[PDB]
Order: sequence, then structure tokens, then C-alpha cells
Amino acid sequence: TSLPNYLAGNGDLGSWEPTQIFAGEADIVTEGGAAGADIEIYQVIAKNAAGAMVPHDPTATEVPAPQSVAIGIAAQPAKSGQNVPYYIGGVFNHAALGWHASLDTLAKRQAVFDRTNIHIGNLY
Amino acid sequence: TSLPNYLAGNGDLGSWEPTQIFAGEADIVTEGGAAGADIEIYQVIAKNAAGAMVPHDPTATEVPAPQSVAIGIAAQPAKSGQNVPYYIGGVFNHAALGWHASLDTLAKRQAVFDRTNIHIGNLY
Amino acid sequence: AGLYTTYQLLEVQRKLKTLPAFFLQWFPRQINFQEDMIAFDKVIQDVTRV
Repeated sequence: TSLPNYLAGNGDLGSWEPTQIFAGEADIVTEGGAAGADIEIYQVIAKNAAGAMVPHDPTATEVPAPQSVAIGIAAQPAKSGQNVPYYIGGVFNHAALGWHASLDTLAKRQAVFDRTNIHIGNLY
Repeated sequence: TSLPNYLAGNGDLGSWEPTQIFAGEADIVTEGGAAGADIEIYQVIAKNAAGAMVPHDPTATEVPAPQSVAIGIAAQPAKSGQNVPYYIGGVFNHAALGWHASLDTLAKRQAVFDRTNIHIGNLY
Repeated sequence: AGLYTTYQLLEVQRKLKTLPAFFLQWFPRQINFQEDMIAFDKVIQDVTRV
């Protein structure tokens, strides 16, 4: 990796675009727990039948699997076999989390967390 | 009682341990409801069909009874007919709480309270 | 005595365990940086050649 580029080109150094997470003022609750799959940052997380931290996905099998009850929001990534500090309470952004498809709109993203300490609202 | 001892001997006054209960920084919510059976100190409580405070025991039914959900954590002991001031919020110890059998490992003791304000984490 | 005995307390016997610094004696320099990372450069210059 050593060639001093002699040409003439425009380019960007980067583009910073801040990721505000909190949409309210309620209290935050945290815990570390053992992972079962590969988790990104701020991805919604359930618990499988063994007690790991599998990332959240509805429609998992007839009978709903325990991967459908979403529980937490991650804070740092981990491989399968590391333990994950994850959030349990607060008020978080509608668009900073990593969801997946078929869970697009605001009504479904709040219907995931209608009951918990975690609440999801709109930034202004 | 009546006679003092003149001789030479020894003894232990006893021993004392701390029992730590809290493990985090959630808000704490309390309530006193009337109890249905004897409850020890720091025992997990359910609510039966009559609205009383039966101490928690799962596998109670082909539909499970409303004792199968756990709600509170007691703070002072009370017999049947007395009311029990219990906890609804906070973060509590894994080991100081009075569980019972078949609920011994770590993962079950959090899958009881995945959803509420109450969260049960390990002391370091 | 009677109802219960009296007591003279001596000093508290405090067994206290430490872990003294044996490995830190080779780490003299302290750097309190506010930035993110710490850059090093190592250069090896092979001269011993015919």
C-alpha cells in the first residue's frame, strides 16, 4: 500500500450525521447478558429458549417462539459467545434502532413495546 | 438468671452478615395488598383468583392459574389475613430473594421478570 | 452478670489483604490523553548486508 496518487480528483473526507437516541426523559435500565447470535449496535433483542440474546424477529415457530417477545436494545456489538450489555428501560428513537423489514411504521414499532419500560417516540 | 458465674469460660456472642438487596438504579414502586398465605421476608408473590397475595409458584393450573405470573417482592412477613407491603419497581439481588425449587438457575429467575419494572441481576 | 453479662472491648482485629505493586515498577511513564487512540511507529533498518 504505497503509491502516491498523482491524478486530480474530487473526494470526500467523510460525512458526520449525529445519531440521537433518546426521545424522552425516563430512566435507563441496563444489564449484560450472554449472546447467542451476531448482534450489531442498537439492534432489538429477544431471548431464545436457552437464555441467550438472539436479535428480535417476529413470526418464529403454529406456536410463537420466544424470539418474538422483544426485550432489549443492544449497546455494543458482540459475536456469538461474548456477553452483551443491553438496555432495558428508557425512551428511545424511532429511527436510530436497527429493526428489520415488515416492521416499518410507527404503530408497529410501538406495538412491539406497548408494555415494557422501553418506549419509542418521535424526534421533533 | 439468679446466680452470677464466678468461673472462667468462653463463648461467642455470635456473627453478623450483611444481606444486600439492591443491584441497580431503577425507580421503586410499592403497594400493600392483603395476603392469602404466609409469606417470608423477600419472597416473590403472585395474586390468586380472589385478589390476595399468594407467594409465587408456577405449574399451577388445562389453563394455568393467575398464580403462575409473578408480580411483587415482599418486604415484611405476614400470615394469612394480614396485608403485605411489597415491591413493584427497582433492581433486586439474585440471591437474597426467597425463591423456591424448580426455579433455581439464573435464566429462569430473569425470565420470570422479563417485562416489568423489576429486574433481577447479579451482584458483582 | 445477673440478667446478662457486661463486656470490656479491646481493639478491633482487622485482617486486611492487599496486592502490592510488583509489575507496575517497569511502567514509569503516565500519559493522560483525552483523544481516542495512541499511535506508535516502529522502523527496522537492515544495514548488515554485503
